[PDB]
Amino acid sequence: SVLTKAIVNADAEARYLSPGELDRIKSFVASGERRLRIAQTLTEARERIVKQAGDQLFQKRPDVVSPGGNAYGEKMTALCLRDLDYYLRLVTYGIVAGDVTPIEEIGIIGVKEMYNSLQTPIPAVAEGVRAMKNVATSLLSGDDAAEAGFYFDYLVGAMQ
Amino acid sequence: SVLTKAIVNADAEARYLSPGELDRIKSFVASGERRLRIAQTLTEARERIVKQAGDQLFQKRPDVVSPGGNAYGEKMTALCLRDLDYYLRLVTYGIVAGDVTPIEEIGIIGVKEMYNSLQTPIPAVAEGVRAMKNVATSLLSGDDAAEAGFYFDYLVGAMQ
Amino acid sequence: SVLTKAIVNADAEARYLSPGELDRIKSFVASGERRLRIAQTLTEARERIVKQAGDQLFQKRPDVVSPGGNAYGEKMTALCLRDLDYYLRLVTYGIVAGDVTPIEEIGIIGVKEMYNSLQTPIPAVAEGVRAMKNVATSLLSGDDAAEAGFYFDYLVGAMQ
Amino acid sequence: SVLTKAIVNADAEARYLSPGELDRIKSFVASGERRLRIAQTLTEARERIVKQAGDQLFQKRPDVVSPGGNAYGEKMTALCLRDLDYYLRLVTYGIVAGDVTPIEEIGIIGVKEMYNSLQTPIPAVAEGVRAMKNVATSLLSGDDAAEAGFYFDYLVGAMQ
Amino acid sequence: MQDAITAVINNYDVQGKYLDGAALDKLKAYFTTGAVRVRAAAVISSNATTIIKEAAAKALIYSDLTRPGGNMYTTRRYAACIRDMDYFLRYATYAMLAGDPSILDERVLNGLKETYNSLGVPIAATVGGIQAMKEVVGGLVGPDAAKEASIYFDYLSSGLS
Amino acid sequence: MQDAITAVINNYDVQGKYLDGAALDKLKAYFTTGAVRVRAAAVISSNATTIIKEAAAKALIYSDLTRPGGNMYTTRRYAACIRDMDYFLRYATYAMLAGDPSILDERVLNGLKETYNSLGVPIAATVGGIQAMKEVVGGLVGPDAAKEASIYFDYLSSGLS
Amino acid sequence: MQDAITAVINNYDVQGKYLDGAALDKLKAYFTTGAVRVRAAAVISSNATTIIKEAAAKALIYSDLTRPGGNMYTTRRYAACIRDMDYFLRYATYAMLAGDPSILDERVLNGLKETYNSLGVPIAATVGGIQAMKEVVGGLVGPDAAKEASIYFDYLSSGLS
Amino acid sequence: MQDAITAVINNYDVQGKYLDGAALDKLKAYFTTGAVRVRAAAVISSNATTIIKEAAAKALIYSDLTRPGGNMYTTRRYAACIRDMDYFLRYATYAMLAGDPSILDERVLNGLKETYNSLGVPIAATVGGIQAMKEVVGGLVGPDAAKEASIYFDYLSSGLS
Amino acid sequence: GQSVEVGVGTLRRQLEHIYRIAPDATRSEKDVAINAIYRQVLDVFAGIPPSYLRLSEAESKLKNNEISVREFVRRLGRSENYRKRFFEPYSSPKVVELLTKHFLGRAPISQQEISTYVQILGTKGLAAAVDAIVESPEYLTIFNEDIVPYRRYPTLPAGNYRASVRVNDEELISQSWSSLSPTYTGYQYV
Amino acid sequence: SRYFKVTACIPSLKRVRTGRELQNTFFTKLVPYENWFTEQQRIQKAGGKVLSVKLFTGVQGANTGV
Ligand SMILES: *[C@H](C)[C@H]1/C(=C/c2[nH]c(/C=C3N=C(/C=C4\NC(=O)C(CC)=C4C)C(C)=C\3CCC(=O)O)c(CCC(=O)O)c2C)NC(=O)[C@@H]1C
Ligand SMILES: *[C@H](C)[C@H]1/C(=C/c2[nH]c(/C=C3N=C(/C=C4\NC(=O)C(CC)=C4C)C(C)=C\3CCC(=O)O)c(CCC(=O)O)c2C)NC(=O)[C@@H]1C
Ligand SMILES: *[C@H](C)[C@H]1/C(=C/c2[nH]c(/C=C3N=C(/C=C4\NC(=O)C(CC)=C4C)C(C)=C\3CCC(=O)O)c(CCC(=O)O)c2C)NC(=O)[C@@H]1C
Ligand SMILES: *[C@H](C)[C@H]1/C(=C/c2[nH]c(/C=C3N=C(/C=C4\NC(=O)C(CC)=C4C)C(C)=C\3CCC(=O)O)c(CCC(=O)O)c2C)NC(=O)[C@@H]1C
Ligand SMILES: *[C@H](C)[C@H]1/C(=C/c2[nH]c(/C=C3N=C(/C=C4\NC(=O)C(CC)=C4C)C(C)=C\3CCC(=O)O)c(CCC(=O)O)c2C)NC(=O)[C@@H]1C
Ligand SMILES: *[C@H](C)[C@H]1/C(=C/c2[nH]c(/C=C3N=C(/C=C4\NC(=O)C(CC)=C4C)C(C)=C\3CCC(=O)O)c(CCC(=O)O)c2C)NC(=O)[C@@H]1C
Ligand SMILES: *[C@H](C)[C@H]1/C(=C/c2[nH]c(/C=C3N=C(/C=C4\NC(=O)C(CC)=C4C)C(C)=C\3CCC(=O)O)c(CCC(=O)O)c2C)NC(=O)[C@@H]1C
Ligand SMILES: *[C@H](C)[C@H]1/C(=C/c2[nH]c(/C=C3N=C(/C=C4\NC(=O)C(CC)=C4C)C(C)=C\3CCC(=O)O)c(CCC(=O)O)c2C)NC(=O)[C@@H]1C
Ligand SMILES: *[C@H](C)[C@H]1/C(=C/c2[nH]c(/C=C3N=C(/C=C4\NC(=O)C(CC)=C4C)C(C)=C\3CCC(=O)O)c(CCC(=O)O)c2C)NC(=O)[C@@H]1C
Repeated sequence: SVLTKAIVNADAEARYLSPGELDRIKSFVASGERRLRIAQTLTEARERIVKQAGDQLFQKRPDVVSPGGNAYGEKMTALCLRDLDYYLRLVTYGIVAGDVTPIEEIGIIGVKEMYNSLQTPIPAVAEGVRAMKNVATSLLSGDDAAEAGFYFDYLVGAMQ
Repeated sequence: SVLTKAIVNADAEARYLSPGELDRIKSFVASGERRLRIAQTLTEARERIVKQAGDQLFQKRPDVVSPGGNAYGEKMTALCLRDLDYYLRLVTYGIVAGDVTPIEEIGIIGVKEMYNSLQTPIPAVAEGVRAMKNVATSLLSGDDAAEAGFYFDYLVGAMQ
Repeated sequence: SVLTKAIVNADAEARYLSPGELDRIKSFVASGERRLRIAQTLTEARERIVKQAGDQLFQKRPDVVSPGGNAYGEKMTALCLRDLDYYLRLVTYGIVAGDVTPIEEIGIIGVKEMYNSLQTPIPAVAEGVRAMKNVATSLLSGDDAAEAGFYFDYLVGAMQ
Repeated sequence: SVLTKAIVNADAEARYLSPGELDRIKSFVASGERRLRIAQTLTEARERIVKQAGDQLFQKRPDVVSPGGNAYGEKMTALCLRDLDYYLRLVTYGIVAGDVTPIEEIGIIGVKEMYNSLQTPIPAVAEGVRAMKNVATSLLSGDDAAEAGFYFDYLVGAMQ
Repeated sequence: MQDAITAVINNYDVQGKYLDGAALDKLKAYFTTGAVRVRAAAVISSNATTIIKEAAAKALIYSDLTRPGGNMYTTRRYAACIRDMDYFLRYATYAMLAGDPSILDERVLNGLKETYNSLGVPIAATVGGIQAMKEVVGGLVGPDAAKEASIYFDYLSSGLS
Repeated sequence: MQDAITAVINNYDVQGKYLDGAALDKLKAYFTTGAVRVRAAAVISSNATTIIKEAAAKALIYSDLTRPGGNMYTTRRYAACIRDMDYFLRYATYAMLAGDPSILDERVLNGLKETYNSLGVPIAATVGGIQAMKEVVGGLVGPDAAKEASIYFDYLSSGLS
Repeated sequence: MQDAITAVINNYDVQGKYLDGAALDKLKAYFTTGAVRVRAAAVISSNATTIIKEAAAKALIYSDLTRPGGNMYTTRRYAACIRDMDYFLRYATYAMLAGDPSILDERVLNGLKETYNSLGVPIAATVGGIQAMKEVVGGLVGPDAAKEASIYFDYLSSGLS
Repeated sequence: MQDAITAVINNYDVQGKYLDGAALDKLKAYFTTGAVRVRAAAVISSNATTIIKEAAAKALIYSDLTRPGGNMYTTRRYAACIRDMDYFLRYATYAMLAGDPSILDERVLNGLKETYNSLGVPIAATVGGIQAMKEVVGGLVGPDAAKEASIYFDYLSSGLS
Repeated sequence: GQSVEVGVGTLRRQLEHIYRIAPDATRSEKDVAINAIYRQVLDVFAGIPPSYLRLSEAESKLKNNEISVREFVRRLGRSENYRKRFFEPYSSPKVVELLTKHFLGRAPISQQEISTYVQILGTKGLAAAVDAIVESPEYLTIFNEDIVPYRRYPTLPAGNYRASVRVNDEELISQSWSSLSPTYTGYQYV
Repeated sequence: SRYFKVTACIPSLKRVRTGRELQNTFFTKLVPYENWFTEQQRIQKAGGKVLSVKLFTGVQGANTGV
């Protein structure tokens, strides 16, 4: 989380934490409670978000759920939805952490390589995440949505 | 009656009677002769059914026939039995009609309000009807009893 | 289906199913096995029913299969027969359902509008259905035929 | 504009434009070139029309430009003349549009409320518009004046 | 509305009497007639369009009514008249199933005379049309059904006139 | 909504296939179960008030919820909770007759979680109440009926949670 | 909504400027086009039913959509699709007379994409149908009118997609 | 809505506690302030039209807003803005009598920001107008009343911004 | 700078036309009103009812002047077609929302309003809730008997303007009334 | 169902209305029996006077078919 980031910068400089850096940590700990609520909201709506996003994705990309496509078949379609669920879980983790680092380690490093072996199209995966963002935004209040959006956007950027 | 109900639905839709609706009418007319006999049986046994049910009810609910209770006293006890008789007459009407509508208009609409003004307990009335059902069931043959039971159950459901 | 219709009426009234309604359900479940056989018979004879009805229709209406007429030409004649087949399939669905509702949603709502755009004459379509009824009646036993007739009649009524 | 009005009526009726409605559109497009010239004339004479009308209004209503009156003082008198200018601009827009709708949205809806807050007398404003009409009429040719008069009259009718 | 079964019930209810054998006999009578009625109703529903067509041909069309200055002149009026004809047929069918004339009184008959008089619709011609429908219906339903069907048609006719 | 019979029909219609023996067998299965279901439904309707009472006694009442500061505290909230309980019971009965869970999804289940979360109604307690109703219902309906009844109750519970 | 004449007026009104010759020229341009537009509109209204028929024949029918399991399968869905086609045609005609695309945005375009996505109506096929209507319309209206007509059809297509 | 008296009651009700002296003291505090508030409210109601006029003169009018291309340009927009001003005044008066800011949140403040953003109404200018009204109101009500009046005006301003 | 069509805009006004049936009114005048009743209540935005949707008996009474427009509107909510298309598919809370849009032209003002109507739907018929809305004071004030309902985006209750725009402008019905013959996702292209 | 034919006159005492209110003011109407009670109350609360009430359809003092 954020605090880890601050510590790491200090260690590189080989110095004790700067007052300004300390202040940012203080702000973060205050913000955390609000962040937890935002995460809680998405967790409760998780099942519906995934379902809605999946449908949107399949409409946007008929090919993925076609005999040629990776997603085609019940087993495969389930796996595609499971992947969407995974990314949502990662996003929630990110919001509470206040940083993308938790998200990044689990989901964004080696993602290209993994999907290329699977042969899943990366752009379609990105569209799914975008779709999830739109659903999530609607349920969230505007300010909460903006916070959540940043994490969603990062994912989309990473898988691109 | 079954027929009235079917006609009313058709008129609302502004259409001639549907085949399915017509089939139900056919079934009803065949059933009618059996239904008439069931009704006749209960009418003959009416006096005894009421008497037996009354006794059961009073055993089930000592309070109703107690100085505090509404049923207490000869005049009041007679009225309670008269009410049971009324409901039995309604049930017979229902069996011949094949529908609860005749029962419903005479007995089940405004029943709560009437009894609340009287201060008669509604649950006790329901118990009396249940008691009448048991007596009636014994006199009826099993299949006949099932038909009669439905109407008895409706009454119990209506006042609950 | 019968059951769907009953449930829907109850839900509108916000009440549990009436005894009369329950009785109709009981009758329907008993009838169902007979109904299944009637449907099975028509399915087996489907190919011949359509063929015979088509010929009758074309004799009755030379115009439809004439250079001016919509049915004229191989492609068009096939489509006309396909339509007859569709209606037969709908009728079988109706018999098992015990209600015209399944038939009605798929075939009778917007039918006028669809055929008017196509420019197909609606009365000729009705004649074809009548023709199919006559063929179907012959294969069915008398009582079975009466049941089937109701559904056939509904279709003819709807397309008028 | 004429066209907007016609479309709106058609949409309410949920129909394509009637022949009669189409004819009115045809007439309007023919009239337009004449209308453009009428508007151009008033625009050129705008400065003098406003000035002359103002003087007439002040003669007609000494009170408005009196210590009690709203118009009194240079700042206030300028604002009164600015208002007259605004209405003239609206009238020109109306003539080209062939309908009062453009005029109406900008100037006639909520006008009462606005002036009541300002405490400006509505009748005096109407007199000013009447005055402007007379000046404008003199510069315009007779037929042109009649066309312009209608728009001027509408304004006077709207605010009284 | 009311039906034969309910009519018997209602009469007993005002008396407060339990159902008796005499009452049961009336109900039994209805039950036997019922099967015939159901068959008749299905026939009428299937042939309704034709029944109206034939009846109109017999009385309404090729007449002064359809000619300019007649009550059924103009498409709107023509359509109205055939709509009314359909109503009469549908309600008569309902009455035949019910075994009771009351529905006709409650829905069709009440206020119709007054409406028609204000409109200037000719009652006698309408009655003629109803009688024509009856004749056509009689054929299709067959004799046993026809007697039952006829009474309701006659009831409508008497009400209008 | 949909029912078991219509569900089979719809599956065939999308395929465009005529009804086949395998399909017929599923329909036949439903028809046998039907009679049991009708009996169960009548039992539930008659005992509905008691079923709710017993279930509330088992889970809802004598609890923190009813105590001040609890969701079911105040008469208004108490009345709302028992109204919801009645809804669940009525719909489950409908589903049991239908033989299909779809009606529950279309009416009860859709948007309920979100509504409850905004209201602050506790879902787990509600689920507990549904499970309690199931147990009471199971007794009254009897074993054969109970199995059928249980699946719909469980479906509601799973949806809410 | 807005029209070309009002659009010019509105631009001037925000500036507060009196109408000037340059503005007048734009208005004059519209007035010349006007007569052509009126003729085109009358043509479209008379041939509307046929236009829809031809366009459907070109794209919608004889396709998987009409075949079972397709969006336009069943009479109800077929009727819905042709109703939508009519809407697009009527509004395009309105836009052509107006000389402004705004009405399309205000009535037709707003929320349509979202509605279609929830319904599962295929947008690309709908767009195809609109393009087909355009081609048919182009023929009937004639070349000068066709260019004007085409822009509104294209606007609808772009909005949906 | 809520008022000060009810707010105390509600806090006690969730605790389930009977009213206590500490609670009574808060209620007593309100009762003393009450008389002043009533007088202030009457003053505001009588001078409401003028208050709005003065505030508009101070901020809204003789400005770019009223000039063409400004939000309050055109009679319709001008009238809308003064209507909004009246709303704020009326609700602030209600809040002052109540002694609670909640009503402002429930009626005025909820969804206003979003509405304004869609409309393109400028929030800062609106806030300016509210502050102007406060100043005018302060004069009329007099000092003791002004302090009470000011907090509600400030609450509205903070909500909008 | 801002333009005339910026805030509420011009369009919403002038797309509302009060309609009053007059006894002596010619048929075509009368029908246009009738069509609009169907249009608002049953959400037939084509704006001409399909024949099967139409209620003839009620229309005949209305043309005769036997029944008021308010009564004719009550009958439409009483009718099956409404129950079929609106009540049956949707959830109890949604059904209320539709009711207010179909009747009263606005989005539900408050959660309390929603609760009351839901309670009616649960304890009494769809008809009873339809009766209540037509019986309700707000309906009477805005339309009385003679006026055909219209979209009216109110604004006096807080937030209703936003909600009303949402319900009228965006939420075009997104569910099939009929369960039968569910559409397969593919076959997009032709 | 029993139906009521009602003639009533209602005055607009609270507010002056520009649009024609003549249909609202004098309205002969057919009312469902169930609705009439509430309708009658509404006319009374308005201060309107109900000139005539008649039962168009149904039979008075009927136990069933009502
Ligand atoms: C035969 C009795 C008559 C006839 C038929 C005919 N039909 C078409 C074309 C179509 N018919 C349909 C019908 C349906 N689609 C459905 O979903 C249903 C219900 C399940 C029906 C009834 C459709 C969709 C078409 C269009 C083509 C397609 O399937 O995509 C034609 C051809 C007309 C044309 O030009 O397309 C004909 C001839 N016409 C007659 O003359 C007979 C009396
Ligand atoms: C002149 C005939 C009368 C007169 C004019 C007058 N007006 C004001 C102030 C304003 N006038 C307007 C009017 C408009 N705004 C618009 O958008 C339009 C339509 C395009 C109009 C007509 C406005 C907005 C104001 C407010 C000030 C501003 O513009 O910022 C005044 C002075 C206001 C005052 O004293 O408070 C006057 C004098 N008054 C008369 O009595 C004349 C008869
Ligand atoms: C000719 C283009 C087509 C044709 C004609 C045809 N018409 C009839 C019968 C009638 N026509 C009308 C129509 C009207 N009555 C009106 O008041 C108006 C509006 C002013 C119209 C248009 C009527 C009322 C009838 C019924 C008989 C009568 O006139 O009294 C027929 C005879 C009907 C029959 O089937 O016997 C015919 C043949 N038929 C075609 O095929 C042509 C395309
Ligand atoms: C005493 C005068 C009568 C009586 C009382 C009685 N009550 C219960 C059970 C409950 N009573 C309440 C009532 C309230 N909760 C509230 O929030 C309020 C308003 C502030 C009230 C009045 C509740 C919630 C319950 C449920 C139990 C609980 O505490 O959670 C019982 C028990 C009934 C049972 O069988 O369980 C009784 C006996 N009964 C009488 O006969 C007296 C006349
Ligand atoms: C009782 C077991 C639990 C409980 C219930 C409770 N519910 C509400 C409010 C609502 N609940 C619903 C649910 C439905 N309404 C329907 O029509 C249907 C489908 C037929 C369902 C399932 C809804 C929509 C509401 C909101 C509106 C309304 O009340 O009708 C409350 C009130 C909460 C409040 O603060 O308003 C309560 C108490 N809550 C419990 O404590 C139990 C665990
Ligand atoms: C035809 C080219 C394509 C097609 C059409 C289609 N549409 C529906 C259903 C709806 N379409 C709409 C559209 C609108 N409603 C509006 O208010 C507006 C703008 C103001 C539009 C354009 C809506 C809302 C519906 C739903 C309800 C209704 O139909 O009234 C269907 C049927 C879907 C259903 O399940 O009912 C169809 C077939 N679909 C195609 O596949 C064609 C390419
Ligand atoms: C005046 C200080 C400023 C201003 C205001 C302004 N508002 C509108 C339009 C609307 N304002 C509202 C606001 C409310 N609705 C409510 O229910 C409440 C709470 C009680 C408020 C405050 C709404 C909903 C509208 C739109 C609906 C309507 O107008 O009836 C406008 C005009 C927009 C238009 O196009 O009409 C204006 C001008 N704008 C300014 O310039 C001032 C700074
Ligand atoms: C046809 C056999 C004769 C005929 C009929 C005709 N009727 C009207 C107009 C109306 N007729 C009715 C009747 C009914 N409305 C109902 O609801 C019922 C009961 C279900 C009936 C029987 C009514 C109320 C009207 C008036 C309003 C309306 O049009 O709906 C007309 C048209 C008169 C007009 O100009 O409006 C006609 C022609 N007249 C004939 O020529 C035949 C003898
Ligand atoms: C003025 C010359 C005389 C006068 C008028 C007066 N009228 C009312 C009340 C009403 N007047 C009408 C009349 C109409 N409404 C319409 O729609 C039409 C046709 C377009 C007319 C002519 C109506 C319906 C009413 C009742 C409700 C309303 O306000 O409209 C009153 C008030 C009566 C009361 O006590 O409320 C008055 C005073 N009265 C005179 O003294 C003048 C001779």
